Amino acid sequence: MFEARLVQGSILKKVLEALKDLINEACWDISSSGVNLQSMDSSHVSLVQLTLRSEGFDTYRCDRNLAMGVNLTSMSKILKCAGNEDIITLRAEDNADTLALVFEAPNQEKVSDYEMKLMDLDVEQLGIPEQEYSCVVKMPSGEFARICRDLSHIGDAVVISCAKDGVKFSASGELGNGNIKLSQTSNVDKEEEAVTIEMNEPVQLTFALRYLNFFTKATPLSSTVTLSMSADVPLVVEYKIADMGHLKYYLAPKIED
Amino acid sequence: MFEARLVQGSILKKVLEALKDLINEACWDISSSGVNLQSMDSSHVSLVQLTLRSEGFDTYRCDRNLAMGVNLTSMSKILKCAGNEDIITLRAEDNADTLALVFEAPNQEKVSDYEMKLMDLDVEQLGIPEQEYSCVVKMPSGEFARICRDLSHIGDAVVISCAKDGVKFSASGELGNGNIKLSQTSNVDEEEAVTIEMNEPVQLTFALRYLNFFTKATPLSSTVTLSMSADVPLVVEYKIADMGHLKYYLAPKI
Amino acid sequence: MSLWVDKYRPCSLGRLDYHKEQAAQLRNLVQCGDFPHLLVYGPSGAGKKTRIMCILRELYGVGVEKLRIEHQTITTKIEISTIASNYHLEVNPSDAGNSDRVVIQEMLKTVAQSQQLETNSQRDFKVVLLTEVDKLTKDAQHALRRTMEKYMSTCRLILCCNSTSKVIPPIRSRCLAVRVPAPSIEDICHVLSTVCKKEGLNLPSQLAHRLAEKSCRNLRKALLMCEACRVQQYPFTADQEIPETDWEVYLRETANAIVSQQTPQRLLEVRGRLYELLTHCIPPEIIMKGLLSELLHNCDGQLKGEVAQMAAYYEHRLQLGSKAIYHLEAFVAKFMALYKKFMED
Amino acid sequence: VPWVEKYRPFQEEVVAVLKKSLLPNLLFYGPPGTGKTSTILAAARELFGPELFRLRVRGIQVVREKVKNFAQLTVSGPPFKIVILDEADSMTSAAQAALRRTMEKESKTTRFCLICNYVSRIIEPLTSRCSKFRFKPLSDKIQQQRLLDIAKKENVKISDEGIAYLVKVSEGDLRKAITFLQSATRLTGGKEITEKVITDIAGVIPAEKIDGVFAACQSGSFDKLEAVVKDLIDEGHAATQLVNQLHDVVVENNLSDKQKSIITEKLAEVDKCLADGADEHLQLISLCATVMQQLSQ
Amino acid sequence: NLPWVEKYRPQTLNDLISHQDILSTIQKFINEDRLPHLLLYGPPGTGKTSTILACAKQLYKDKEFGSMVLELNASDDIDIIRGPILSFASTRTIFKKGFKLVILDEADAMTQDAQNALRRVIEKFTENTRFCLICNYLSKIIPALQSRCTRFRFGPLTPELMVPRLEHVVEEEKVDISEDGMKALVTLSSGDMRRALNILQSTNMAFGKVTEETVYTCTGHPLKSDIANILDWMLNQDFTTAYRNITELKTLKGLALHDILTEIHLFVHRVDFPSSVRIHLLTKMADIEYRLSVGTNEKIQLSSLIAAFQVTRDLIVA
Amino acid sequence: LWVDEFAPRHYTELLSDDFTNRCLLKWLKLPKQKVALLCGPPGLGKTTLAHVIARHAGYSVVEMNASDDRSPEVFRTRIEAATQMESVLGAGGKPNCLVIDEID
Amino acid sequence: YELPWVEKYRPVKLNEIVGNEDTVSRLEVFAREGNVPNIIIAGPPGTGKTTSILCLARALLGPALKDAMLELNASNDRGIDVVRNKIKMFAQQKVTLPKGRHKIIILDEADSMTDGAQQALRRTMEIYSKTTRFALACNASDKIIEPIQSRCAVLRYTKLTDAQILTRLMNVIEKERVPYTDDGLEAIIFTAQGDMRQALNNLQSTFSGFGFINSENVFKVCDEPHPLLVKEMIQHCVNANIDEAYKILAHLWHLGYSPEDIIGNIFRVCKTFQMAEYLKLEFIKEIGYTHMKIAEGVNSLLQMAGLLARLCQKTM
Ligand SMILES: Nc1ncnc2c1ncn2[C@@H]1O[C@H](COP(=O)(O)OP(=O)(O)OP(=O)(O)O)[C@@H](O)[C@H]1O
Ligand SMILES: Nc1ncnc2c1ncn2[C@@H]1O[C@H](COP(=O)(O)OP(=O)(O)OP(=O)(O)O)[C@@H](O)[C@H]1O
Ligand SMILES: Nc1ncnc2c1ncn2[C@@H]1O[C@H](COP(=O)(O)OP(=O)(O)OP(=O)(O)O)[C@@H](O)[C@H]1O
Ligand SMILES: Nc1ncnc2c1ncn2[C@@H]1O[C@H](COP(=O)(O)OP(=O)(O)O)[C@@H](O)[C@H]1O
Repeated sequence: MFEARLVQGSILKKVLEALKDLINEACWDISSSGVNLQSMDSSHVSLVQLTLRSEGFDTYRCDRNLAMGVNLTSMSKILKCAGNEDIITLRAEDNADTLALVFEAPNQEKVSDYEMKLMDLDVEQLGIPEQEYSCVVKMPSGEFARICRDLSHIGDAVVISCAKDGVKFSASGELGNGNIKLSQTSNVDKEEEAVTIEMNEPVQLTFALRYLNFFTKATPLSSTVTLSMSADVPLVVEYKIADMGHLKYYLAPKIED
Repeated sequence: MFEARLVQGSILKKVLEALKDLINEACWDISSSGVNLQSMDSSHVSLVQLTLRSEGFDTYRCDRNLAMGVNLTSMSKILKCAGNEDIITLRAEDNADTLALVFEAPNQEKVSDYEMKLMDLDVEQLGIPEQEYSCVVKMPSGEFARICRDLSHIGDAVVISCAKDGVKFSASGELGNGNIKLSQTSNVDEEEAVTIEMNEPVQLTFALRYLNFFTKATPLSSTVTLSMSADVPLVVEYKIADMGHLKYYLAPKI
Repeated sequence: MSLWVDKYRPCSLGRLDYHKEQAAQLRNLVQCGDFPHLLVYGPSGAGKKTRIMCILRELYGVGVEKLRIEHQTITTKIEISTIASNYHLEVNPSDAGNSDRVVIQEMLKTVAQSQQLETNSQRDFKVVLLTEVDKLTKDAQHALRRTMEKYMSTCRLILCCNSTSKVIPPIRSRCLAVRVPAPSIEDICHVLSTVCKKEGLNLPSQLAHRLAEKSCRNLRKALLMCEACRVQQYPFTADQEIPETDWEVYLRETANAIVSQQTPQRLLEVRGRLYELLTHCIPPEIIMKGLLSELLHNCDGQLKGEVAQMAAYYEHRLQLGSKAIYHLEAFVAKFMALYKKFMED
Repeated sequence: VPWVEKYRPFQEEVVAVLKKSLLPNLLFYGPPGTGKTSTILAAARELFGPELFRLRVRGIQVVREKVKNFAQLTVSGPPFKIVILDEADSMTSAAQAALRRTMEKESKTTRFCLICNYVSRIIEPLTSRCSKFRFKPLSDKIQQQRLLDIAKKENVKISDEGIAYLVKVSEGDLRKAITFLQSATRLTGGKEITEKVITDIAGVIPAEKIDGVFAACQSGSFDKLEAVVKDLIDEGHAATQLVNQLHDVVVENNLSDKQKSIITEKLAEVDKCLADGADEHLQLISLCATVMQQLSQ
Repeated sequence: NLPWVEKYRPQTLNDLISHQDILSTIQKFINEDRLPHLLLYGPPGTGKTSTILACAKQLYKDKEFGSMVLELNASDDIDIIRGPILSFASTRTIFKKGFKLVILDEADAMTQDAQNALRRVIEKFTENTRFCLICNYLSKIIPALQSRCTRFRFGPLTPELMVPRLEHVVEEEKVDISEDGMKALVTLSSGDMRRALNILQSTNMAFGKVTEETVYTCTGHPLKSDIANILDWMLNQDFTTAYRNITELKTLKGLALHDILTEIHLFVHRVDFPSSVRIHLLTKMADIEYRLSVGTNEKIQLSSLIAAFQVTRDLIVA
Repeated sequence: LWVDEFAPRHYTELLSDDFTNRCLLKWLKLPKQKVALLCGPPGLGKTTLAHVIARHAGYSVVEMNASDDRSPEVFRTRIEAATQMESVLGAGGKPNCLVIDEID
Repeated sequence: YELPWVEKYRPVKLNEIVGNEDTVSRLEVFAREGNVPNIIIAGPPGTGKTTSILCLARALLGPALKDAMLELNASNDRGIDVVRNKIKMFAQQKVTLPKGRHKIIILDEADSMTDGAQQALRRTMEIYSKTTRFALACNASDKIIEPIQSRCAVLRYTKLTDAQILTRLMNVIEKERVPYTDDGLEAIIFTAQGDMRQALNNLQSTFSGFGFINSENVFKVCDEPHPLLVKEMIQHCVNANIDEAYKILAHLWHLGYSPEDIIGNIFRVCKTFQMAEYLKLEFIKEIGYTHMKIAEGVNSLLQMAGLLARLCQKTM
């Protein structure tokens, strides 16, 4: 009977909010080492890889490898009942008919127990590799979210061009044209608002802004976001959980016109 | 070629928010004396008068007078991309199909360049005259917005009556009637002090939807000015700090 | 309040002038519980609506005659007018066109949801009288059967049509078939004489029989023609000039024109007459029926079979097609070809 | 309460073949009162047990959405839950094709037991994707016995020949004879059920009318045909019912094989024309013209 | 358990039968990097979807398949073209090079507007994405859409090649089949493996054994003997007795006038009628089938079939 | 272009033999009809008659279309402004003339 | 990778369009004069509609095409909220163009647009006529509502004749050095059905499969019920030979052709067959009735045999 304890319950709500819009149902490949999730977009364009390591949980135990599939919308609705300070515990019996979610008040005498009916998914795994990218941009997640939201007003696709000085986001549309030049931060005592870029070569790629807007839903999880991208490879948008794991989004670039 | 720099671009954002709902489309009169905007709708019910003196900008250059056809909705959507502290710079040409407006963070490693497409629109406007308004009520803008909203909860038209004691707001409709009396202070406490000067009493009825549209200029200034007369349309004026002014004119209902 | 056709419509099942046995059966049906869904059918002028109103009168109260107009809109939006009362709703969903499915669903939904407001003193259901069910579409009829079986306990349906041919078999299964035959010639004579007596008049039997035969056993026609010939001549005569509608006269003259000459010029003249008939909004099948009835009067016995078979064939093709003039015109052309060959030889 | 469900109770072998699945999609067809839904529900109770229940079924969009929400759901743990869709016979061809698509993309974990009146199924579910099982109707004697028992316990005053006629006008099923008996005892106040009341309830044309139609056709004069068809239409008798009774009479009497052949061709095409919405009066006049041509030889 | 149609659905490219020309051509396109947009059409259950899936699986490994082959069905929902299809075709790959693949099963079910939108999408992104359209009626595909792709016609499966696959099924599964049972299974299949396997399901499950009588009773198809009896009664017995015999047989075996009429049409060309008699019979039987399709009474249509043959009786004899 | 160059400048630029422009100024002065409507063949100056009558009698003009969003709610306010408020101008130009186009 | 011959030999100038000479010359006149009006382009698919409109726009606009032209396809959103929000905003846009030039809005495949969208299009076209022009395109002109056709110079396109297709096929064969025979050209032309795109696609497909272009290879690649079999079956129907006609039809059925395909080829062959014209019209009407039955769903071998019998008895 798998059971995982999580004092910081807001993390699970934030993860499910970051996943409910891009992914409709996903298979939680829950194992002893932790919780791992992978799912293609319905249009087979974007890919998301969620990792929650068991060391990050407050109390983790998974007897065998569990591969139960859940409705991310239903799971998000249930987790909406959990407060940000509630302790969340996930339980699955020896037969994964139902996943049990237990929300406990932080210092009160309120205990919420929820069970969610699962579903069967014939989903195959994906061979995402470990790769070093010709350009890696580390910027605050709020800035990336604001840039994506702003450029979604201009056009439906964004051109991410990278140079030593900074990263340039250019969009063109019906109401005109727009580009945001984001030079590398010179010297700030806090890296939480720092724009750090390490490339090996200039790279220019075009990405659909709908999927970037979906990705930016994870901004409450991590203050800073890492955008890894090289020539002819998908953009990898990475959000670091508080040492618990990561949330990585893979987006296929648009074909240049 | 025209170029203008504005340290406080939040002023431009507020102006566009104040305008984009009253008028969707506008002509932007650029001159060496500053920046002017005046538009009347086809219904000829309300005229807005936006003035931006060149001396209020950080820098200003206008080689030759040029009029830009500007989609105010598009300009507002573009200005959403600028923060309230971004230094906003405008830039154009005489044959400009596009308007170049630049948003710069206060040296915060972020520079935004936008090329906004202009309309083919060059309608000329007449200069509204200057009347000795019967009653000039200088009241807090927030109070004016609150009164307009409250009375819009009641009826589609507002009956406003002004006397030396104060100005009275009332509305009536199929739901009921409501009254708000706003008399004047003795120069007490200064943007929150209602001040009235009046020659002869006057009563007029105005649509509340256009007053609600006018009140969207509340973030521009902490005070608002109401000036009216017997057969002279109400003028609602907001002082844009020291930049200029934004005047709304509204004809009375029959 | 004045027309003979309406001044003497019987109010209750007990005062019906014909089909008295069926009226007694209907009173027995309403007297017991679990009043079913009725499918009242019969030729126009047989009394279907009269019997339905009487059925309501012994079913609900007298206030069923307190009829008041209503209008409602549907979500597709199409506005449709209705006629309702304190106990029943009468609607012709056919006039809503192809959006008859949504309007029938909405009307029955609303009436069933509204009958629950403490309206059970007389009966535990609200009657939803549908008129011209035969003019509905197949999808509308399936929606009708679904709604019928779904709200059987709260609302009752009465279906009125002239022919159950276009009513889908599933609807015929759920309903009780109330066949209302056209009155006999004798019944029409009797009701005409009773109307004249109650009017303080006297009607010769020959004129009553002539009106009954000319009405084609349509009772509203019989009453209308009786009153028209009364206002034309207060003392009735056995050979009185009984009037008839001008569309019937025009159809008869059209058939006479078809007979009198068989040429493409006469074909085009008859086509103009066919436009005149069609645009006056008389059904194409009625045109074909009257045209054949008059054409048979001008045919030899060896020709009548072929003429009738052509009439049926071309009315069938008219039902399949969309432009009635094409098939009416083809029927007229085929008939003139046949008649010209026959009279020539 | 209708007497249909009040008394709703041979084909347990299909329940046996269903239980022997340790399963295809099912297609149960037959007359409505032959217990197809009861058979599948009994097979359900036997194959899963009382604690596990199934899905029983607006168009086709809601059907597809419901089947998706139901089949894409983890079971208690037997592998294949089913969905019924009774009254499938009334589904349109587009709805049937969409249902066939819904049977796929869900066949990995769910099954469908369609219940229908036979040939209405399109070729995709009927051929392949379904295991057909025909439910024969009760024989005439058993049906008469059941009607007699119903009449006894409902104090209905109907004769034995009345019961036989009731079965005759509703040949091949109960739930139509039973409804006709209920409607007849409601119309007559139960006091007495005769031949005429059953004839009118069933929508049957009296045999005197059919005999008059044949007499007019044999007379050889088109005026008598017009009169008899006009009277038959004026009486309100359905033209399809006249076609059925006319065909039953023609196919069994001593007419020539050529005369029977011509009259039956005409009856079939008249039935097709009436199905298409053609005028009853014109179709009947043309049919009687052909019959008169054949009889007046 | 899981149905044999899914259980025995081909996986490797060598399982497919009788389509060696089509398979060789498609594989040659794969090897030479000249794979065009494909339009596979034919009768149901002849292996078009299995063919394209095998080709896609040899193109892309299992981990790369899920991100490089978008499989959609047109019967599931114009929004498909503008949503998933447009997004997939307009973007590049994730963890591979080369073209992506869209397999639009049941492409004939799209509206004409949807097919025009699909034509525009296929035209724009022909270099990066190849489309495979699978349909039953090529006539349902607008000429503009089918001019963007190479059409491969998957014909019906001949018995001489259909038999071995069913032999493998009856060897692996514990089914006892007779020679006449196999022949009847093939005949009722008529080139449809899905139909053949479903008939084998139903027969081997309900009756336990597969034989001509068993398969015909399970499918409800009339026997050759029953059709011969019906034809004999129509051509020899008088109208009333022929009607009684055929009605009794039809109600006893639950036969459909559709199937009776379909088989009698075949016998009409088998037996040697005169040319005029054959023309009359074909016209009358086509009329009967058309009148059946609308929802008429089968009693009267059956009488009309008997009539069509009774008319020709005397004409033939003389 | 050429057509709009020769638009009716005054009441004297109208063409003779026309019963439209000679019979609507009778109703348009301030016998109690409320709304207007159009019929007859197109191109007869039905769009320009109202404008030139407004020009001659000293009235203003308004125009509307289905080119913009005619939601039922916005259809209210797009005409209310044209109807029940005066003009923010000299008192002479206060009167207004209103037009609704492309309803069918 | 090489471009498909439909795109490799796509016309880039109005001079290299082998379509309708009158409409092509009219379009060249528009390109030369400059003041093009709103135009509607209707015709069969694959005749050059979109190619002509894009070539006209390119010639008119030169380098300003990228910012002066708004091209909308069936794959774009063209609802009521586009003709009112996107089309209107582009029409209001300011583009500086030469004296006789205008912004060209190409609503390609506009027959797919709804009645409401085109009603929204109506006076958006009318008002901004001073500054923008609309170039529609469709297969069926009756799908465009009356006002749009009223305010447009409706240009009609027609199926490319056999000679035009033959000339373009010669050009492509010579530029590609493709072996061929006259029978293969006739087969390609027959399978084209008056579409240049279809003719080019069939030629390229036959070249890809077999290289050589002859009738055998063409019908192996462009598989349809063979016109010779269908032709001799039609001939048997003319001679009132039901048995031989059914032999051909049953052979086609056993080959697996659907009744829709068989009846389509029957109509195509009978359209250009050697008959008395009255008998040809009788055959066409009978084939049309049978095709109506087939499309209605009654698609069996018996229906096609009944069609054959009716054709045979048309000649008595
Ligand atoms: N050549 C073949 N070899 C083996 N099985 C086959 C073959 N062709 C078809 N099948 C069987 O057909 C069934 C599924 O048919 P499939 O989808 O592959 O073909 P199809 O002709 O594309 O079908 P449809 O168009 O009706 O979807 C499976 O049971 C599969 O085993
Ligand atoms: N009486 C008139 N005197 C002078 N010019 C006229 C007159 N009537 C019409 N015109 C001119 O004819 C031209 C076409 O008229 P316009 O386009 O306004 O037609 P309309 O009848 O208003 O249209 P519609 O009925 O289609 O709405 C315009 O230039 C207009 O000025
Ligand atoms: N007259 C022609 N001359 C040469 N090639 C032609 C001609 N007409 C059509 N084509 C061929 O057809 C292709 C497309 O034709 P067209 O202009 O109709 O485009 P389309 O987008 O397919 O049109 P639509 O979808 O509107 O039917 C061209 O690229 C060319 O290969
Ligand atoms: N017993 C009767 N006495 C007099 N008129 C009758 C009687 N029964 C029926 N009618 C007549 O029948 C006509 C109505 O029949 P019908 O055509 O079925 O319905 P609707 O009222 O819609 O016309 C009425 O005009 C009525 O006068």
